Amino acid sequence: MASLIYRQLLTNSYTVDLSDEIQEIGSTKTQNVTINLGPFAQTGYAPVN
Amino acid sequence: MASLIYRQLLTNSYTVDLSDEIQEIGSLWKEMQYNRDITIRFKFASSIVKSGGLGYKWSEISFKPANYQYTYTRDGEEVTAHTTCSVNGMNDFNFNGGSLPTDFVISRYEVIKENSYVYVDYWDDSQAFRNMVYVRSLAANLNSVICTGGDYSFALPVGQWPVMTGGAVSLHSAGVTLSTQFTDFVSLNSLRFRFRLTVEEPSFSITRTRVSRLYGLPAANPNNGKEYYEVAGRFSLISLVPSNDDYQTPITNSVTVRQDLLGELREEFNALSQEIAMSQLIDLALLPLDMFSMFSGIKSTIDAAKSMATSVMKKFKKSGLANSVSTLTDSLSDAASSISRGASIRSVGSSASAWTDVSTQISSISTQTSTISRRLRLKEMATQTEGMNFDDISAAVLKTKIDRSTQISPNTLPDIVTEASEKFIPNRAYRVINNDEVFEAGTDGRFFAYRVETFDEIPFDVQKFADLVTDSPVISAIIDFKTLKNLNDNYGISRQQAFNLLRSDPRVLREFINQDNPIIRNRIEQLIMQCRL
Amino acid sequence: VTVRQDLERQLGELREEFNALSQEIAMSQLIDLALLPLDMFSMFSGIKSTIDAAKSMATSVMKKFKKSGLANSVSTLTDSLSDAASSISRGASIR
Amino acid sequence: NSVTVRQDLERQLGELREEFNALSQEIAMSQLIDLALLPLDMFSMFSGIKSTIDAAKSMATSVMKKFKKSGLANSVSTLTDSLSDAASSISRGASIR
Amino acid sequence: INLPITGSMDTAYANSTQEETFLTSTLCLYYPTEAATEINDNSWKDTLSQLFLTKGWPTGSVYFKEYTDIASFSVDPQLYCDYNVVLMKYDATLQLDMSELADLILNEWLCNPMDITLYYYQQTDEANKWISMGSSCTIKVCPLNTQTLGIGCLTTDTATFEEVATAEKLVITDVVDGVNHKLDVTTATCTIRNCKKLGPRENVAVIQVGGSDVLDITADPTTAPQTERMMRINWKKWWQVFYTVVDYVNQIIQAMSKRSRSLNSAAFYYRI
Amino acid sequence: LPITGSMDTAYANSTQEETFLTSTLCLYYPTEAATEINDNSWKDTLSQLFLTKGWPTGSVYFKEYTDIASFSVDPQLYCDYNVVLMKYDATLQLDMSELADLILNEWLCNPMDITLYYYQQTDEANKWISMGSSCTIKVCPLNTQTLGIGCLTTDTATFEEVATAEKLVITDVVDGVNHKLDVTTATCTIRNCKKLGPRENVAVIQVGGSDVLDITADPTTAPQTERMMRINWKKWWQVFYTVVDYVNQIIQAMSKRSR
Amino acid sequence: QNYGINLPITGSMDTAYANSTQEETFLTSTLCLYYPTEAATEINDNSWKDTLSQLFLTKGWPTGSVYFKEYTDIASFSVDPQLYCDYNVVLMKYDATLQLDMSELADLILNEWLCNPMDITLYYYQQTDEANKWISMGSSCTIKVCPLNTQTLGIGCLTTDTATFEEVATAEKLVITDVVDGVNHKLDVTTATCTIRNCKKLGPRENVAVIQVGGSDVLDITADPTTAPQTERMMRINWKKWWQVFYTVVDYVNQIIQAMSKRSR
Ligand SMILES: *[C@@H]1O[C@H](CO)[C@@H](O)[C@H](O)[C@H]1NC(C)=O
Ligand SMILES: *[C@@H]1O[C@H](CO)[C@@H](O)[C@H](O)[C@H]1NC(C)=O
Ligand SMILES: *[C@@H]1O[C@H](CO)[C@@H](O)[C@H](O)[C@H]1NC(C)=O
Ligand SMILES: *[C@@H]1O[C@H](CO)[C@@H](O)[C@H](O)[C@H]1NC(C)=O
Ligand SMILES: [Ca+2]
Ligand SMILES: [Ca+2]
Ligand SMILES: [Ca+2]
Ligand SMILES: [Ca+2]
Ligand SMILES: [Ca+2]
Ligand SMILES: [Ca+2]
Ligand SMILES: [Ca+2]
Ligand SMILES: [Ca+2]
Ligand SMILES: [Ca+2]
Repeated sequence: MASLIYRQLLTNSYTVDLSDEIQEIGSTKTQNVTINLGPFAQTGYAPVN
Repeated sequence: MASLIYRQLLTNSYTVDLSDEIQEIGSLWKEMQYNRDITIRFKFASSIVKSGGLGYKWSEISFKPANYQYTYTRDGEEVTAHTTCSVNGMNDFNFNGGSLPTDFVISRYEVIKENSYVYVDYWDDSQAFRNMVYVRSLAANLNSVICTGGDYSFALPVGQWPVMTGGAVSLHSAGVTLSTQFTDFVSLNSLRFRFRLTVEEPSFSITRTRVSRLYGLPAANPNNGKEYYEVAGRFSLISLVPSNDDYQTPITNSVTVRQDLLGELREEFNALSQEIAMSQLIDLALLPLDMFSMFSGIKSTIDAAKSMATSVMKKFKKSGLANSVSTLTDSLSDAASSISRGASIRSVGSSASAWTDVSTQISSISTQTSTISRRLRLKEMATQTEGMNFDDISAAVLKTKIDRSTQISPNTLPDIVTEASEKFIPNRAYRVINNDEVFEAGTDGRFFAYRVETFDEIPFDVQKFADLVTDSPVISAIIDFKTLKNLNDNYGISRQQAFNLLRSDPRVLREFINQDNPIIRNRIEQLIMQCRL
Repeated sequence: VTVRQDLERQLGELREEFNALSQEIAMSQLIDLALLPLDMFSMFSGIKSTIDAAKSMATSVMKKFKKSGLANSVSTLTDSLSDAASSISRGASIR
Repeated sequence: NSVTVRQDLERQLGELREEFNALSQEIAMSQLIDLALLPLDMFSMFSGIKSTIDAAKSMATSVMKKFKKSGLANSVSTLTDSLSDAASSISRGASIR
Repeated sequence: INLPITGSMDTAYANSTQEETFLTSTLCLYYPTEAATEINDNSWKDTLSQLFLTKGWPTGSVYFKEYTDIASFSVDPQLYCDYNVVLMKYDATLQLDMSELADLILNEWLCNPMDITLYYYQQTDEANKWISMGSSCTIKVCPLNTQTLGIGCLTTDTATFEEVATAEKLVITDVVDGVNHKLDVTTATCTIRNCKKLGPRENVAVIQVGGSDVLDITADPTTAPQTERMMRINWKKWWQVFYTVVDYVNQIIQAMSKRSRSLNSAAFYYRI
Repeated sequence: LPITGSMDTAYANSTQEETFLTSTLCLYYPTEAATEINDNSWKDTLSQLFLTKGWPTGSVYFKEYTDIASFSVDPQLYCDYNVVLMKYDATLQLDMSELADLILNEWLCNPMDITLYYYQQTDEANKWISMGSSCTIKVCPLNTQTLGIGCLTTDTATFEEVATAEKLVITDVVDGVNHKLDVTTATCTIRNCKKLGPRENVAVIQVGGSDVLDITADPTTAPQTERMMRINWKKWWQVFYTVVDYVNQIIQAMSKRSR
Repeated sequence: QNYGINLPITGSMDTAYANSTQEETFLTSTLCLYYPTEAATEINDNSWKDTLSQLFLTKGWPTGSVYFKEYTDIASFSVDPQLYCDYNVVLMKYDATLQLDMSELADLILNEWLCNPMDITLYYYQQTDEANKWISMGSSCTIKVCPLNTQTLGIGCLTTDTATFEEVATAEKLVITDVVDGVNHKLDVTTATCTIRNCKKLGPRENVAVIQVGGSDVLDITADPTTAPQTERMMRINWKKWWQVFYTVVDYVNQIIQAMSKRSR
């Protein structure tokens, strides 16, 4: 039991590979973040000559 | 234990679903010593797409893959190298001065931050980049670079110019994988690194606007006029060159493999079957050879080491074994629930029990016994047994063969593990003990009733053997009645030894096997030769 | 905007279905089934129709399982055992 | 948006060993023997520890990936390989008796 | 406390007080301006904090109190921390100054004010000295005789008084113990106090960054001791000195022990 | 292996007058001494003097060195008994202490590849020793995710300078953090070295000022060993006659190596 | 004489009450008064100190055991109060606009604070208990705080724009700040003209005695808004002159010193 935790770590060691696959694949298939603009509108000046 | 490994495969089947999800959303031997040095010179590209109107508005300032081809010196030879740099996972900002046609608008422009990742495929005409077809391990230690953005002016035909300036991020090397460059007639195997981005002090800004103190690197001028950015380090790589009798080390790796396609793997197994010993096999058939211990001694390839257990599981949950297990569980559930309209097919026993429901009969007692014994194989990997638990011996043979057999591969071990689990000891017998009266049974339609102390047969009491095998623990027939009686006759046997052989105890089993008892050696050799594939 | 409740009526209908199917259960076969090491596969393969190409059901059930009284009580018990094992100067203060 | 949120340094493993040596001996024995009869599975062992983290990114995997690099696991695999080899055909080494 | 304590030699007790405070320690370095001058960095304090974090000290526990010069630091040194380290540079023309600073901070003092004009003071034991602090302390002393006259000096002509301090900020004066002295001090710019030496201050640690051990903490010339919390280093840069201190702070902290008498901020107690 | 013994046995004869005949002695003196002496046969003289103490003529060697730093640059001490004479200079205190820390103690040294790898110190004895004609070292500690602390992993100007134009350097940094370095690899080679048990075969003799050597980087011990000796001088012939006459004490304070 | 340790004490209930240590504690102790400039101003006498000393001499306190130490104003007194005597008395005038400052003064002197330093440029600080406060001294302290969340970001404030911080003090000579215990705060302070120190309130100081001269009792020593206690050495008087006040103090100096008790630390 309290050594079954070590046995379980050993048994479930395979998930290290799945986690590495996550790390390598998600970073190739991540979607570009899009910002929610503020409630204002970033106006400024007009074209000055 | 050795059946616990099958139980664990079935249990951990739930990871196959997420593994397939990941794969979908994504989409004699020897050893050679890389840990060679490299220097990667690369650069970014940009893709600017302006809108019409008067010329004050842009609709995209985005990144783009960028190739590069150069030459450098290493160990005294000029090597020509080729890089390809791209990015993923960027923040798309936008500026908007108004809806009028004359107000500065950038509807979308990309910036790479700490949540982004850049990929730099690399290649050269050295020997490693043609030898890296079968890799065992890959990892690289490279220095970092600091890439900064330069001045960029927007060509407004009227008024003052907006000046994009600042911005910088630090690339440190974290992660190495394989990839391919696709040419017109052949393909090239390449090595793509992944750098993580760490933002730095210089804050990007857009002059003559309300944008300032904004960190990151945009796509406008990421190179700041620099012809390239240069990292330098070492890449460590191990190979699986299929060499031979210990000379003539290949170069270019000089091989093809079984991808051109089991017909010969079966012959390999049938050649390795009998060479296996018995005492050491029984010593190995008591070990809980969980996933790690079963898949450690395999000197896998870089992809098999990542997906071996899941690879065998995704086929192990497709087989007669798994389907029969699910069928049994569905039968038990529907029997516990359907009682009002109860399935009245048959019940050889006191009352209805899914373990005792004969069906698909395409002697009567022989048929009943075989049909009841075809579910004790499920009892074995349902933990209601007591003895050497034949699937355990099967798994021990499996683990003793797949560590020797040269022909083992990522596509290959899956459905070999399952063909083994399905075709190892097809015919196999079991027993149940009740008040010093043993009732045996076998899937070959044979039954034997007999007393423990004085082996002498008895009429086989069906409707009692079933009532006992349903609930009481079961035992395996490694020491089955025929050999047991031959032994009690010739090699005169004691009460405790006989009780332990009934219980199928490995201590007494291995003690006879070391006492050189041919009436047990022959039986164990029969079990081996049946574990043939 | 965001909702403040959901799924309650469906869960109620399933409550009714369960509290009406309960009585038709049999006892002999239930005792026969209660001695079965019904692992994840054994419990999630024999679903009525595997209705439509479902997600990983083990993960789906576990992400709700580890928020409930059972798991939190397990964690509380383990924490209490560790805290009682840690110190000797407290004097078995749980009475 | 900052320069970066650095991750502060953690410890010197010598000093962490000395923190253990400071918690050398004050464990209760009845309570320890009552604790050592429990299946303290991954959830139970990684839930209560320090009760504060946002990431939660599979620290059981993070400890397993360092667990399967050590003497214990290598010795287990060595033993299994030795058993399978010796069983199948393999010659016993002259030093092995 | 007067009551006794008991013990044993077989036990393995493990039973001891546990409580809380400010967060299990504090530490304060006292470094010269020259160090930050040579370094020329504005993030080195945070660098050293994150280094100490590896040795265990949390973020809000390490502090630095720059001091321009040994004399400036000697002028009212206000130490209020649970551990104090004092880096101190070697200068053969300042031996007495950086031994008086040591005799002041390493040892615990109990000081009473003094009124030079209205009274004539004296010392009782070999631990009752006179410490004077300020900006420029010029002290002069005339011993006296049984009949309240002078000895090689005159009660009226201050020039006849014997000089013991010239242009010093901190002075620790020991005179003959058992005779009445008459004093003349620059009371406008300096304050003098009749102090008594007590058990040592285990909360400070001096680190002579440079030359060999010179500090004679004990005014008597026969001992010339050297304590565990009296360290030496050889230096050519300051970054290496600080990295050394950080790599070996656990030994510094094993050599220092928290106070026993009470809490206080200065280098001496006031008891009127 | 284990070694037993007893207290009833008797003391054996004096290994002196045989260790002298079957061992070698090697003095390391500065050019200042040869200059002040201004003689060509002083070596023959001192060897003929040693010949009275018992050291034969082909056993004593004199290995001049122009300066303490030029000596500290790769000192190849290969003799069965080594004596070093070291002048005192406050401006050279740390250099003449590092020389002691290098020769008196025996170092297990591995090489170092800065440009490709980042290193850390494990224990209090795993230090970094750099030798060459002019070393200029700078160090940048890192965090768990390879980011700099008060420095930038690329910008060498932001690094922390610990040595400047030093021919020998012994660098101890915080033990447990990964550092990046910048060193004049052209002119200086740097090794990662663990300090083993002391070298009982060399004897430093400081010809001038007070005892300043602090071998122990930890500022708590400041130990003074048996073979770290001192002399006060106004000439060099007196120093050499003192060495000659009290060589037996020096060779009793030294003990032949075990490795 | 085991200092640095704390041992079980024991006694009995049959021992008799010993003699009166009064008329000896007065001789082997010292008494320091702290009056305001307004008192000597109203008085306009040069020998009032010798007068009060010759009066104390009747009560038992000898001539050179009494000390008077002036202070122009309550805030100038709050600026680094250095009370080093064996029995301190502090006569305090009432002003409804100065209530908070003359309560902070009380919470600072009546109690015994264990004070560690603070450096704002490097760290971000949090409180651990309800008695771990931040006391700021100086000539003009302008203190602003920005609490942070779990991920080191402000709450209604930005970690660059100091104007968005939350203000708790504005040009105060003494401040005592308590904030939410469990959250890290970023601080802005006038370090040049003010020192801030993170202090833990230990048990009280039984060596000082505050005497309010005017208005009703208002001093809330305990920062928590539940107790509002009135300690034993927290005295009140009603005044129209100062000679009457000094005569009252002198005539009832024994009750004062009975309410006080020589320190422990
Ligand atoms: C057949 O197997 C035996 C033992 O299993 C071995 O000794 C023999 O060499 C094998 N035959 C051949 C031709 O290799
Ligand atoms: C300390 O605790 C142990 C076990 O809790 C006990 O045996 C021992 O007597 C205690 N110490 C003392 C001094 O009582
Ligand atoms: C040791 O010395 C004594 C007296 O000098 C001498 O008699 C003896 O022979 C010596 N030992 C040996 C082994 O010669
Ligand atoms: C205690 O007080 C009584 C009554 O005043 C007095 O007689 C006695 O002498 C006092 N004790 C001492 C020791 O003086
Ligand atoms: Ca002085
Ligand atoms: Ca005179
Ligand atoms: Ca004296
Ligand atoms: Ca040097
Ligand atoms: Ca070190
Ligand atoms: Ca720097
Ligand atoms: Ca105030
Ligand atoms: Ca509070
Ligand atoms: Ca605000």
